[PDB]
Formats: sequence, C-alpha cells, structure tokens
Amino acid sequence: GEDLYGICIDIDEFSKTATIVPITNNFEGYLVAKDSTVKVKDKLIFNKDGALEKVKATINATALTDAKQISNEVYLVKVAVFGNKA
Amino acid sequence: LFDENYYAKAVANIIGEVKDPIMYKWFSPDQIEDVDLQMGYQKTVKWDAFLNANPTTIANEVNTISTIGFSSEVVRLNYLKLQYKFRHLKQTSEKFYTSDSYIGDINNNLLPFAQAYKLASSEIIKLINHFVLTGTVSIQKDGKNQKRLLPNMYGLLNMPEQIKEEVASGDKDKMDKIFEKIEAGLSKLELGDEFSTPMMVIVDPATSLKLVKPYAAASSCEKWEDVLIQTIKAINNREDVYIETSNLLKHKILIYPLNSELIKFKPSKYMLPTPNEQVDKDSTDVAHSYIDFVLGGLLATRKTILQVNIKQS
Amino acid sequence: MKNPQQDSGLLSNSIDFRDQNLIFSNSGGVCTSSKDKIENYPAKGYPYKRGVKLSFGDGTTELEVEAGGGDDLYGVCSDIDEFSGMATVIPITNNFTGYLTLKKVNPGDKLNFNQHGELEKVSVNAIALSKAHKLTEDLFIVLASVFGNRA
Amino acid sequence: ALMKNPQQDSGLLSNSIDFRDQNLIFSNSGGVCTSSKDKIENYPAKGYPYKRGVKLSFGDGTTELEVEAGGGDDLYGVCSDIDEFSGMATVIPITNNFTGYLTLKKVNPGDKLNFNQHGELEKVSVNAIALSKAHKLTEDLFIVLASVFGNRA
Amino acid sequence: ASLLDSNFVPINFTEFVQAISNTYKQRRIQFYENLKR
Repeated sequence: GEDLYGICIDIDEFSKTATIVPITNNFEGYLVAKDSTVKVKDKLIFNKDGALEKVKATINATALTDAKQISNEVYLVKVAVFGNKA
Repeated sequence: LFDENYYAKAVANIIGEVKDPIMYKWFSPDQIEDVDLQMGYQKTVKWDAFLNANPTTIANEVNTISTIGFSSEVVRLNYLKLQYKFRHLKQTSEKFYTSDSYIGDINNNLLPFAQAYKLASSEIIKLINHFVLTGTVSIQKDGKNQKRLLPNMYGLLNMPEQIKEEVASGDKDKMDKIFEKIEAGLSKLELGDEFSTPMMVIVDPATSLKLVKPYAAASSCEKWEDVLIQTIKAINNREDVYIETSNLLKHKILIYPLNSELIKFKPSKYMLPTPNEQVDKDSTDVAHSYIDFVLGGLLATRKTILQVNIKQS
Repeated sequence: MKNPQQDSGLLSNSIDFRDQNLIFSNSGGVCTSSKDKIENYPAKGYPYKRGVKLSFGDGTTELEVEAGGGDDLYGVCSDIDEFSGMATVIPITNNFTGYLTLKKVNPGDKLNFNQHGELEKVSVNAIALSKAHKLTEDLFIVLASVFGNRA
Repeated sequence: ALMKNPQQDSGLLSNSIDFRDQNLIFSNSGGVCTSSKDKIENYPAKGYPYKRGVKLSFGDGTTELEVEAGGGDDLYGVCSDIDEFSGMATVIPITNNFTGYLTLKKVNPGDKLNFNQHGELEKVSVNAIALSKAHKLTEDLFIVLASVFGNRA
Repeated sequence: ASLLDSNFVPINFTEFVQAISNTYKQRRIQFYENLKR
C-alpha cells in the first residue's frame, strides 16, 4: 500500500534479520505474487500481505515474465521496481 | 603475484578441474584457429568472376567483344565481450565456516572462492557451447527472452543461406518421411571441389532412437542409421561420417562438412572464462568476483549446411 | 551521432579553455559520483542524451530502451556505444546533473520529459540550470539536474 | 540503398561453384559487349545517376557544368559507371552506341524504349531496344539489357 | 608460458591471463591428439 518502505531480498533465520533494499534503490529480481493472473508488461501493486498483484499504484513495478508456480501457493515472478509514480 | 593475490593462486590451482567443452568434438583440429581480440570485428575479402554474355565468334573483322566481370565481397565477423558476477566467502572468513565435511554456509548458499569459481566456470562453458550450436543466448527452456546480439554472429543452426528442410507435423513419427527430407536436402548440398572430406551429423536423442529401427516389410541387418551413413557417403566421396547426439538439440538434424575451406571457427583466444582482477570487498564476510568470456567467430560458406526441423506442433 | 562522422578540415586550436564543453560529443555528466548506478540496455533508435523507456517485444527477444517520457519514463541515456548498440542508462531513481536535449527556457524553470525524450517547460522531473544552447538548426541542449519524479 | 557497391557487409562467403546467372547484379559496371574504339567521358556527378540516362546541367557560372539523371529532348548520354571517391560519372555520348543493363521504370525483347524525365527506360522518339525482360533486384529497382542507337523518330 | 609449467611465475595479472589462454590452447591440442573418433 502507501506504507511501503522497501523489499526484503534475504533473511538470516538464526539471527532473525532481514536484509532490505530501500524503495529509493531500483531492483530487478523474483518476488512473490498473489496469484498466476500476471502477464508480461503488466503494472503490479504490492498488497497488504506484501505480494505483487495485477493492477492507484504509488510505485512503478512492471513484470518481466509470467507467474511461475513452485508450491501450492508459491508464485514467483520476475519484476523490476524503479521508484515511485506521481 | 601469487604471494600477494590469493585469488590468482586459487584459480591457477583449480583451473585443471574444469572440464573441456563438448563443442570441440563438432569440429576438426584444423577447423579452429584462435584470434587475438576481445571486442571488435575481423573482415575478409573474396573475389569472384562472372560471364556477362555469350562468347564472341572471331570471324573476319570485329571490335565489340563480350566481357567478363568481377565482384568483391567483404565478410565481417563480430566479437562480443560478456561478464558474469558471483558471490563467495572471503579468504579470511573461510576458517569460521570450515565444518568437518563441507566448507561454506549451507543455509546462506555461500561457498569458498575456489569452488564457486569452478561451478561458475562450468555453467559459462555450457552457455558458450549452446551458443556455438544454436546461435542464440537464452536461459529459458522455452528459449524466449533471448539476448539481442550483434549481426554477423551466427551459430551452426541459425546460419543463414543454408539448406533448410521442414518435416510436417503429421509425419513426425514416420522415419521414412524424415529420411525423405534428409535426401532432398543432401541433394541440394553444394560441396563443389571440397566433396572429398569427412562429414558430421548431430541429432537429438529422440532422433537417435528412431535411427536404430530396422529399415523399411522390415529389413534384415539394415537400419535407418546404416542407410543414412551410406547416403552421406555417396556425396562425400565415401569419406568418414561421424554421428553425435546432443541434448541441447531438440527435433533437429544438422549435417555439415568437416573441411576448413568451407566452415572455419575463429574464436577469440579469450573466449573461455577468465577471472577479473576487480574483487568487491566489504566489512562483512561476503565478497564478489567477475568472470569474462568472448562470443563469436564462426565462419561458413553458403549452402554447405543442412538444417532439418521436425515440426512437433 | 554523438561523434561527428564527417572529418574536420583543419586542426583545432587548443589555446583557449573557456566554452569548450558545449558540444554534442560530451558524454556523461558535469558532476559524477563514484556511487552512481549505471546500466546498459539494447538501443532502439538513437536515444542519446534523452529520456528512455522500457519496451517489451513479443517475448522472443529481451527488453530494450527507446527514447520517450511521460508516465513511461525509466531513465536517462548519458552514453551510447555504436559498435555494440548499447545505451548507457541512469535509472530515474538515481539523480543526474548534465546536459540533455531540449525541445526547440531559462534557469529556474521546471522541465518534464516529453513523448520523444526531449525536455520541455511544464509532475516535474528536472530543473533547468542554464538557457537553451543551439548546436544545429533543430538541436538544442540545456544543463539540467534530475531529481526523480514529484508532482 | 542505391549505390553500386552495397554498404552493408555480407555475413557469409559466397559459393563460387555455379557459373550461370551470376552477372545480373547492380554492381556490374560497364557494358556486356565493349569495343576498344568507344568514346567515354567523365563528368561531375549531380546526385546519383548511375545506370541512368543523363543530361547536361548548368550552374550559375562559378562552377563548371555537371551531369544529372534525365531524358527526353535533353538527353546527352548514358552513365555506365561512377567513382564515389571523386564523384565522377563516366558517361558514354549518345553519338556512341551502348549495350548493357540499364534502369527500367517500375516488357519483352523487341520492345522500343525511350528515356523518361528521371533517366529511366520506359516503353514507347525511340532510343533503345530491349534485349530481355525486366529483372527485379529490389522492390523498385528493375534492370533491363538494352542497346542504345541514338535518336530516331 | 602455461599454467601446466610449474616453473611459471606470473609477475602480474596480465601475464596470469596470458598463461590461462595458453593453458586452454594446450588443453585443446591435447584433447584432439587423444581423440580417436
């Protein structure tokens, strides 16, 4: 939503520490998606659970590939995030 | 330098463990000649002659004679330099991750410099081999999202102005139809004076399975493989024919000569992976390194490669 | 073309030191930090010294950058390699200060990128640090500092 | 685009095995049959008149006359070759007959052809007779083997 | 000037890279000699 600060890219569970790239720095990588209804060249918004859903987008995130399923609910999609809209 | 740089010593002591590329089997020892370049082009010029019209009869007195023209072609080969980056553990930080059996954090997927460099190098070579065969760079099974490459950079399968045969979807499993297309392509091949040379065939594993079936009522002691070898031997002056199977290919058959005069491979001497001097260091235990490789340098004559595509759709 | 392909007829006079930077051949920025994030992309057309946008094909080939702006602005091209068809792009997140193409304007004016990657007077993106300088009949450049997107 | 030598390089070596139909290229300069007693003149080139009918063009007077592609009553000769470094067009006068490939307007042997305003041959004054059918090298570039015999009504 | 030679002592990073290319080339030559087809 409007409270987004950054994105978590790594977690050390032993120390319970999450490494985060701030929203001011652009990123290109795989992120969790709400479902498999996302195609290439689609505007994506972060939901309340921190998952990317297909589109009032405060940030500009565009999907590079389609949703790929690994587990029953794990959906990984390659996305590039490059700041905030206006 | 080895006393001062630990990474340089580490690579030199692990360079032997990296396996040789499989693309070396696809070419003769004389077909490969290294060049000194990293990014640029190499151009060559070829001269041809042609007849403008019918000859002129020399009877009585005549001044207007028929002419023979000439033309030149400049052939350019492009080279591209590409780089990859990988993360590894710092040399000083190794001792704090050296467990009894394994070395490195299993949870964090962190490895020492030597083992990380070895695994990274092998992956790069696999990508290089895939390019030399298919002519394209991609990391998806579908083959989409290919890297846009410079022109004059072609592989064995995407080389233009070669004989291309397509097998229809209905005849995908009919080996007779497949061999029919091979025969048509072999007819259209134009080896010229370089016919007396060995030949190389590359097939996908599915094709290799269809080859061993008896030749077709079923024959005795005659299989589709034997028929194909004889058919190629008809046009190569009965020279040796080598058949290879590659998992990289899929429903494709590739036939081309092993003569340097027709097809030659001129890769950069720095094509194979080479470590970079720059190492990213920080206050933590994680470091970054870079590997460089060069792509390009395949030269072939027109209409000397047969490309058979079995439409599986 | 960043570098004038036509050869000059005379040797230049390397005696003066003033007003020797207002050329289209100048690549990069006036003030450059070693902690600036720099990317390269396939070049579609000639986006040199212009705002660029990401374009996706049919999926057969990867994404590229073409000169553009508006809501689709992705970055600013500050350099280009003609041999490799590669455009050096600074992301819109990173801030840039240098000379950019201007639509054919005074210091203190607020500038936004147009559909063709050209700066024009008014969401604002940059502020003009100088006036328009004419290099060719239709070529105008301006020193501008880009600080991202803000309404 | 239209230059005698293509600027784009060739990716592969040509196959020099066949000897038939290898002269129908735009780079084939000169004439198919050429005598040692032919008169040939070079002139400054205005535009790119290669393999076209040319006419004399005069400037204000500061510079000498040059030749530009054209035909009609103003026809002076046929340009058979051009040197791009010097911008000099080799022109054979209309008083000298010529046999070679010339640009055709975008036709069977025996047809009568006259030059148009742009120096291209078109079916019908008669200047030359087509010796073959139109050969297409590009979507708009059509060449034709023709023999020019000057002007005659 | 190859990494196989124990006597080789690379003075700088440049000489190290050249020996790598020479080492690769010698491996290719050895591979074809051992190949029998």
